[PDB]
Amino acid sequence: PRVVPDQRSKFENEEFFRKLSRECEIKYTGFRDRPHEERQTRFQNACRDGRSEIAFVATGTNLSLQFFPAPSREYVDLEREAGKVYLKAPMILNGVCVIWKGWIDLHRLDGMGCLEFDEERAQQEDALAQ
Amino acid sequence: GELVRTDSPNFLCSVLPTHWRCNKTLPIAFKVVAKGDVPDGTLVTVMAGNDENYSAELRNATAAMKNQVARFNDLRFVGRSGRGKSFTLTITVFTNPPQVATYHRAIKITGDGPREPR
Amino acid sequence: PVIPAAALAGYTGSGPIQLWQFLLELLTDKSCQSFISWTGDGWEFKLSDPDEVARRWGKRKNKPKMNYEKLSRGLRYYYDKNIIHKTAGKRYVYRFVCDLQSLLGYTPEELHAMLDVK
DNA sequence: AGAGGATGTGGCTTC
DNA sequence: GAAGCCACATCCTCT
Repeated sequence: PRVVPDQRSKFENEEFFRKLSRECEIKYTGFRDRPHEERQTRFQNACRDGRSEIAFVATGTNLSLQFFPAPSREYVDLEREAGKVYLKAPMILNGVCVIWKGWIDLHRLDGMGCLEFDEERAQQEDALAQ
Repeated sequence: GELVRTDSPNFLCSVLPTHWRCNKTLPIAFKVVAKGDVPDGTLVTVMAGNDENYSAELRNATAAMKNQVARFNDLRFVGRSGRGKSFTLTITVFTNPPQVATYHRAIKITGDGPREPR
Repeated sequence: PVIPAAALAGYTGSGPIQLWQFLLELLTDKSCQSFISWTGDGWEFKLSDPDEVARRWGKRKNKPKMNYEKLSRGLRYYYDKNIIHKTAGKRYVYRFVCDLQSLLGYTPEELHAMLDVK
């Protein structure tokens, strides 16, 4: 059971998701015990690799992000607004296929982000379960 | 095997103390068990946080999956959760795509931890 | 008591005095020069009589069992907090690494002269 | 001699 | 007063 049957409702109802749908404040959690200089080079270089550790400050819910489908100019974007990074990555959170969307300031190492259901991947996965 | 349900329908985890001293080894080794089928070698990582600490400092929060079991060797909590408040565990099984199972109000970590009243 | 060591170090009677503030209080008392003194190199000092320092430390802390063994463990806890470091190679020689000049208001040369350290 | 891990202890402050 | 936060005090293993 990689996913929950009521995949669509579980996301449109449960508080856990509703409070994470809005444009909540996010932040880089990586190496919080090191010089800011280092946290910057680590966060960016890691993004170019398609991964990063981001957590929703407000709720405090951490998440390990994998910027890939299933190097990737589409997901990990570094164009829009020089100095920022508009990352993106899917995942199965609590039996609910979703996608993570947000941005982070290459200097402040934080920003905003949110979640959203994944019609397609949810469908596919819901099939594997039959 | 004293397991407990997680926020994901595909994962279970061992029981954790309700209160514990930071940087202190746990009474029982933490484990993550997959209901479905996960390929051996798959990495599993743990993370924690809440309103008072957006991301707690952990030690050895990484483990490899083997026979549907990820044994965390000496997982410790360094970051504190706050007076009365608890941590929200975020387990992540690195598959493609990666699966994540949370566990709210999992454990409370403080300086002294469990301690008789004076 | 050339100058108010513990006083300028932050100590304000509130709660127990800290080990580093205590040692400073001894290093500024011309009389305690026989068992503890400055080496003349910056804020580096050496306990010429570890047992005597421990005894007084114990006495000021009401911990009679206290001995240099226990006291040195207190100093080693300063290594990370960057308050006092060890001088590698020199037996019983340590060094304040915090900003004593700001706290005390005097420079090493000045305090040495004042304390008539030879 | 000395580094540092584990765990308990008493003073004090905040809830 | 309980429940946190600190700075040790004790004991020990290893080099």
